Amino acid sequence: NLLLAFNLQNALKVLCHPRLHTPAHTLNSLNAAPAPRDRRETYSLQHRRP
Amino acid sequence: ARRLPKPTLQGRLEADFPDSPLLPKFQELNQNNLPNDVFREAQRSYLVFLTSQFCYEEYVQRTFGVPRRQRAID
Amino acid sequence: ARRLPKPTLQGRLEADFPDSPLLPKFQELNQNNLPNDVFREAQRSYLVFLTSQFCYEEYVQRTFGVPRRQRAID
Amino acid sequence: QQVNDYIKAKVGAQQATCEI
Amino acid sequence: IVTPVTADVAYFQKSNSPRGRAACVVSCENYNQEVAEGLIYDHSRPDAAYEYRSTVNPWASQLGSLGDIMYNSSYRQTAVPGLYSPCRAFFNKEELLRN
Amino acid sequence: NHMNVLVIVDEFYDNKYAAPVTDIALKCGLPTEDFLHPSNYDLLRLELHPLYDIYIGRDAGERARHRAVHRLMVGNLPTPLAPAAFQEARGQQFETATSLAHVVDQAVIETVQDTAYDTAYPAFFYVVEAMIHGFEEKFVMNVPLVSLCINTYWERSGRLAFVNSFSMIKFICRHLGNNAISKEAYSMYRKIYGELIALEQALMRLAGSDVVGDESVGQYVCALLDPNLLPPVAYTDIFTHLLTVSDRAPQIIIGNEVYADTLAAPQFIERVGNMDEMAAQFVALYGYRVNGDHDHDFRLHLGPYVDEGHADVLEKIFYYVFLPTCTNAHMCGLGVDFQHVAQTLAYNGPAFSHHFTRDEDILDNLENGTLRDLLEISDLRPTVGMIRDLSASFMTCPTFTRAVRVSVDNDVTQQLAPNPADKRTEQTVLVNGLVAFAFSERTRAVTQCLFHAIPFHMFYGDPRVAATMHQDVATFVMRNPQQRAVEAFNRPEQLFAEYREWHRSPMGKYAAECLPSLVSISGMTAMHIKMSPMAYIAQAKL
Amino acid sequence: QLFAEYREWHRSPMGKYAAECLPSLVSISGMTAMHIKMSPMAYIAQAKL
Amino acid sequence: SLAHVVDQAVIETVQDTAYDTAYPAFFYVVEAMIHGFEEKFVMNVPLVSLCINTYWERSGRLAFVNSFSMIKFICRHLGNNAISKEAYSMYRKIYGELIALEQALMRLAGSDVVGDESVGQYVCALLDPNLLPPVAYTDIFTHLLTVS
Amino acid sequence: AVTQCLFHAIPFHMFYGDPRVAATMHQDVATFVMRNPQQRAVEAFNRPE
Repeated sequence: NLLLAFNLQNALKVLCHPRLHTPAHTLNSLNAAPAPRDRRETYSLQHRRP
Repeated sequence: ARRLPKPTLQGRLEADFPDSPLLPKFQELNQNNLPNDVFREAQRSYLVFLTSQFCYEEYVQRTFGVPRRQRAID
Repeated sequence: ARRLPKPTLQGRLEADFPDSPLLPKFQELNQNNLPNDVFREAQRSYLVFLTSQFCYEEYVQRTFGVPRRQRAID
Repeated sequence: QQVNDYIKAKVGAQQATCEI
Repeated sequence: IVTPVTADVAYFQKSNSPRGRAACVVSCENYNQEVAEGLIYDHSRPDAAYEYRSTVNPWASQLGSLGDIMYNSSYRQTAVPGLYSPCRAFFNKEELLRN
Repeated sequence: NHMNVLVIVDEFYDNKYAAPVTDIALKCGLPTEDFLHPSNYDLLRLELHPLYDIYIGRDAGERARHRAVHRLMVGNLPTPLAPAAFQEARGQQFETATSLAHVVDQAVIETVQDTAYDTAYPAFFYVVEAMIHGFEEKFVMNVPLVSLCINTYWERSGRLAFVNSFSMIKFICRHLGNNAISKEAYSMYRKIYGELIALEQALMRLAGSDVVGDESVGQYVCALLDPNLLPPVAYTDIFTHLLTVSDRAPQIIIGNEVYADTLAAPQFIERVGNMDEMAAQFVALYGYRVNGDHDHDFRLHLGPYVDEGHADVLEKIFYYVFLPTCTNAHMCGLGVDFQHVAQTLAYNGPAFSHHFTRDEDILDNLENGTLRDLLEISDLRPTVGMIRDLSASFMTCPTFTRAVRVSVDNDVTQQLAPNPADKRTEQTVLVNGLVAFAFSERTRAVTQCLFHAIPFHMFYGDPRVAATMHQDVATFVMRNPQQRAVEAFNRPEQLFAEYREWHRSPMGKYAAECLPSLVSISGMTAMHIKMSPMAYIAQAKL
Repeated sequence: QLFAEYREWHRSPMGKYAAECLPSLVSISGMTAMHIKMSPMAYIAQAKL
Repeated sequence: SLAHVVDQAVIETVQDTAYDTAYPAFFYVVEAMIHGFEEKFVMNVPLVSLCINTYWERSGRLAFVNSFSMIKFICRHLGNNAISKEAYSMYRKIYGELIALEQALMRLAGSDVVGDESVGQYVCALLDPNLLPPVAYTDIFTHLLTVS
Repeated sequence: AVTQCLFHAIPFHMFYGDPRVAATMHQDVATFVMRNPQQRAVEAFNRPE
């Protein structure tokens, strides 16, 4: 019955890791998907150099 | 590939003001290398260059030493 | 070790004002091969010292010179 | 490596394991 | 015991130690003084109870702190031996390592 | 190894790449839920006594020992274990316990906050506040000058002038009581001067009417009533007076050469008396000024000690609880070169030529020099007579400024240390130096010849204003932008030692962060009460 | 060739906040407090305060 | 512990300027001619001091707030009674707010350092030297090839 | 300093014996309250017998 707090500071053991910040595994899961999105935009994905 | 439209800019400046100290310096252009309608605009640009040159050179001599000593002594 | 940059202080005050006093005190300046700039700021320092002396000795005379009693009948 | 050993030191590097 | 004004009252609303760190030395391994001094005094690891803080006051819970120099037997060599102090039950390292 | 403080500042900040911070200024930046976290064990390791700033130091020999220097006031308790709300609430306990009566309002504190946050402060005000040296008769001769200055700053910009120096405040309060200055303009200075009297009343009421032996206990309970605390600027001689009224041992380090007795007065001080009392040696003092090795002059060209009825306390109150809270500690020591500023005056045309009438304005006939730009950026039109009277304060004006390291003993109940070196507290006093509000670049471009920044205190060492006054520390706070914190700014080692100091970082963060109001002034006064047993006794009694 | 929104710093959430927020001190403070990064040591400095 | 030097009147008059269809384009050609230069601004001080004193005493609104350097120079210069009493205070408040927010962001980032540099580029994205202001007049481009 | 020939200070009553008023009026009570600063309270000032 102690009133232990859960700060943001305790969650820094997982919020500061390079697995929560890399996009490699979610892109490995999305590029290997059997049915991707049908509506593609190509409006401002890349800069074109004039 | 293009520039902005031209301003209003009625007439030629030198046709009304011949007492201009920059007018002999302005006359160092020629027509025989280019059409007339763009030579007129080259005249506009050159006369603006010499005009702002004169308005700069009348300024830079003043605000260096406009409070003088001998004008307040005598 | 060192000091600040000097102020601007353009010109020489004793040359443009010859009809002013305290130049007979300003004549005797002990230059023993002092360079062409070191004697200039020595002239600056001694001139402002003589000017501050004259302004203090006229301020104390204006302080001790009050509206007097012999200036009341006057 | 400075960033890596700053992150790893400013956060820490029966107790119920409690993930997020 | 001198203790800062930011010691939370929720520490004091339940039975704890009057210093900051809880002295769970009975839970640790017997006849091991070297490691079990650390769970009493080494503040690099958090409390036994409140594992989001190291001590509710550092002015009594540390090894040479103000509450420790007042009430431990190592620094009470000039004290009058007949008088009784309650905080000898909480700060004395000789009987803290007895448990 | 020398007097000159410009090279003291310059050899520290020339190429400063490593900017280390003190451990008392490191904790100061943490909250209490984060300070007790076990990741900050390197800062919790040396927080084990409420009174003592224990530090390990450095392994100079084979094995280094810890050193514990006292935290004198309760303001030096850290922001973790004594937050700003706690001191701000202790101030409201102190305001009702001693029955303090606030004479100022939020209007006066607002118009003092709008000067230190003003970059359009006239630097001409600094040159008149520098040409007067806290002297009375120098202020009498410049009554029309300052009555022009404060009125032209109050009608145009709405703020009040000269509020950085207490000497100009009290001289405006007693001399300018006529219709020369404006009514509300004088009212603001009257409120500023009356609040120091009220805070001294409240500190005397907290100290009580209890005496130890023959002396009072007020020096044992507070630090503002302590006569062994000096105000940061000493314009007249308060050093020999400190040697007389001290039962402890003051050791005034005036350029690596200490002195701890009053019989060695003229070996270490030279009294600059009145104007008529120096008239037999005007040329001698000027030859010591122009022709003289001032670099190694272990002599202070100080004024005479006047003995106002309040002993030293209103100076300390103004410089420690009014200005570091009304301005959020946005000030720095403004060391003045005095022969360069009187070369600016007494020159440039009408100040030397007497052909102009004495009541003609100088700006329509002033040549293009550094005085004309000094009045162009400020937009005031003085006559030539007041500028002649202001240049006239040059023969009795001291040559340079210099800071001096007063190292007095601790209190008799705070002298329990093993070593006798950390039984002392240090205090850097800026002799004949000013304190400055925020400069622009237009002001720094025209007053680079006159003043130079001196970061020497905790409230008077702000890098948000020293970077606008010293170009070489502006590159310091471009490289390391975390140095802009008033608690964590690097100050010169010959000029400010943090551990040996009256006011540390803990009070520097209360100064730099609190909202300027009545509760902040009462909280800053109530955190000047010592951590001495007489303060515990006089706080349990209230 | 002038603004490619995916490869930018300030995107449509920022303009969607700024185009709707009423201009006051809480909006200036919210726009200052939404420019904090998403680094691990951007979360360290938000866990401390 | 942020302290706003700006009240609601300054923001409510900057929004008055920005929602003005009748904003003078001469205040665009003056900033075009100066383009963030300190040497060019002091030439046009008796021009802009008439500009922002006819815009203030005409409409109650303050000019030149669409560009930063044109009010940084009005913060430095023009406090010498060139602008009116209650019109210079708005420019001074707008410039003081940026210093207050800079101090707040520096206190957010803290006094800790990684390697040898600070964490202000790592915590926020305004204290980052890599992000540049969207309007360049001087060379801010050689600088981030040396410091970044 | 101007009014030294005209008037002087009389520490006279309980309400009319304030040593913050006398110390600006008499040169001897000011040097008295230098050494004894706790006398500045109205209750504790040493009035003449």
